[PDB]
Amino acid sequence: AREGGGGKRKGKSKKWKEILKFPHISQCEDLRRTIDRDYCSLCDKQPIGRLLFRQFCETRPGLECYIQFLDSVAEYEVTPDEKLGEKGKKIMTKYLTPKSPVFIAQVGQDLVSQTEEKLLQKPCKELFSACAQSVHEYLRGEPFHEYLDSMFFDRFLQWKWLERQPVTKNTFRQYRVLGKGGFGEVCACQVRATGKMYACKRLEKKRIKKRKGESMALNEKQILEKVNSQFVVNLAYAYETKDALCLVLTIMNGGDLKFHIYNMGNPGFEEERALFYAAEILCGLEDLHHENTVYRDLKPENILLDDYGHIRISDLGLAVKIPEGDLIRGRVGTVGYMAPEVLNNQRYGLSPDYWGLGCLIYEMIEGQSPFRGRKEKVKREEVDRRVLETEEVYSHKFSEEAKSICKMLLTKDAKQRLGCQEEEAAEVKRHPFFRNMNFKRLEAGMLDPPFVPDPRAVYCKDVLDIEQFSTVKGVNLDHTDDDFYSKFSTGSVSIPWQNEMIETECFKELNVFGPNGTLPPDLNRNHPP
Ligand SMILES: Nc1ncnc2c1ncn2[C@@H]1O[C@H](COP(=O)(O)OP(=O)(O)NP(=O)(O)O)[C@@H](O)[C@H]1O
Ligand SMILES: [Mg+2]
Repeated sequence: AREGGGGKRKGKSKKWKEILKFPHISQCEDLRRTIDRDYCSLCDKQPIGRLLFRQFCETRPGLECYIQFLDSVAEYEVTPDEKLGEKGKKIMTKYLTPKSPVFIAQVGQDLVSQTEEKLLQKPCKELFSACAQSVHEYLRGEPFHEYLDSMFFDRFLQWKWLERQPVTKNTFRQYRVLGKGGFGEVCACQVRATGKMYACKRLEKKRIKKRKGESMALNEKQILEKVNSQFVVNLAYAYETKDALCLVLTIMNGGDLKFHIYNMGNPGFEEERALFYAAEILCGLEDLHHENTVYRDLKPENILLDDYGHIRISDLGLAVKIPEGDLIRGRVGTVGYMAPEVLNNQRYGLSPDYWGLGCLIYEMIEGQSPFRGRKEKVKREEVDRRVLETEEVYSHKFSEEAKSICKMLLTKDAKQRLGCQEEEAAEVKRHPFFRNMNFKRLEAGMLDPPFVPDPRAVYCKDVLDIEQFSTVKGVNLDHTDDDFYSKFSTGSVSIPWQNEMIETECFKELNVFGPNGTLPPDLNRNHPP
């Protein structure tokens, strides 16, 4: 039911209900046979799967109490710190006390006792996390298996059938160019059936080939697909055209952070703004780091605003998923934004991203990078020398807390850097610079940005072809490029496609069952087409 524009001038297709018409259930047999029946994926991570599992649970008063609990815990997490004691006590009384009618017995009383004791002490936002996990361990059992046998999972297969339909020349319509650079250009585009607006990043095949950017283009695609964060650009579709590869991404047309820092004419902006952006960037980093993925490229150009003034981390090409327990090596990044441990070509973890966060907070407030001026003629090896050998200084533009968090993130030794300890991001979140920020509310979108941007408008009369075309492969004995094109163009990406259906209310309007006897014709096995 959520929507905002990329400037969506046309709405859904008048024929959208035909385009998105469910297959008869008899056409889902191959899906039924091949689908991995994995509770976490099917009933939680996949948005439509989560919705249909909950619809199933609400038909059973005995399962519905578990869903209510999980929803209460969600409410608890965003409760103001001072009121957690009351909200927690209410949850305890309602769900975790056998006297109550909505009592949930499958949370072990040893877990309840643990929770009751933590609740006596200083309550924290994560108080109920162990209980919640216990609930899912129950639900992934018999309730899940009942779900798989219900009309709600049948309906899930129908949605999955739709999801996996190919991207074609008719899937999108094209709007104006948003920007140009890198391997290509970015233009606005819209899914015809749903009306949802996206950015289409068009990578020219000839430019990828010349610069040998195949592995990086593929890497960006694969990390984008696996990260689902409100603070990282999402990938909804990946496909091929004759001359290009297309990444269909979250449209972020509010302008990049480099533009906004230097648009002022008095570079740098108010601490309240920098605070908000830094908080969202941190959440984005935590989401990547949860996948043990190090970004490595933080800099203002790679942070984009949307029309609401929220931000996302963009440009994942240099990101790397680190194998668990390992460290990685490579000297990559932008000059002036590379951490000392990167410059020194040491083995490193997630730590460079905290250095990057310090660079960003510093630049947002000062209006200049810590180690270089924006108008300066300086060799890269000198910029590198400054980063290694000199300390940054702080003008009157910095509050004590801003100076402090910048110094702690710009700690040259990674071992002592803020955020790089046991606590990881938690240490950064509790810094005085952020003392007034409730990060759970921020994550949940409950905090309004202090600044709303003018939507970006570029003049470009070039409109490049983004119509899907599957090129004939293997024309040459060397088919390495073709292999790459095939690997890249996997079509729709599950979680964003499902969110697109939900946000545009295609799900709400299309997802309907029979009146009382409650089997609709598309689920009725006695009448195949
Ligand atoms: N999701 C998006 N929504 C809107 N505009 C975007 C989006 N992604 C990128 N852009 C803009 O499109 C332009 C090109 O971006 P990009 O393809 O990353 O090349 P670049 O930033 O100019 N150079 P590079 O350093 O290689 O990333 C820039 O102005 C971006 O801000
Ligand atoms: Mg870029």
